[PDB]
Amino acid sequence: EKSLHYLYEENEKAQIRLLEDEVRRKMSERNDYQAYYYRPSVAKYHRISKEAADELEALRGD
Amino acid sequence: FDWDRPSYGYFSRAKVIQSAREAPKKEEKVSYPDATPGLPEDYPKPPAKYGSRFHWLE
Repeated sequence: EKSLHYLYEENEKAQIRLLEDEVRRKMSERNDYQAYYYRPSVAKYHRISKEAADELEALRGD
Repeated sequence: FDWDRPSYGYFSRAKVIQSAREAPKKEEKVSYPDATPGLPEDYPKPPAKYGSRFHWLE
């Protein structure tokens, strides 16, 4: 019964390993999810520069 | 014509008018219904099933 329990645990670990390999392959195929296989491109600096350029329109004067 | 000449900087200030023409449109936010979904902050985190699932571990 100890070998039966260890075989059941190792078999379930094998199925979860195969399923996470499939999930990681489908995630790297499409680059969909935000955890792995995702390059975070941010426009924070573009919005900061646009806000600064909008702020310096008020500063234009004499 | 009985007209008064304005000051030196009368025409270089900001002009406020009551324009009859309606403003065209407010800048609407672009809708992206299928973005990249992250893990939410309200998502529960139970412990992992058989741990790390590495070689000889958990």
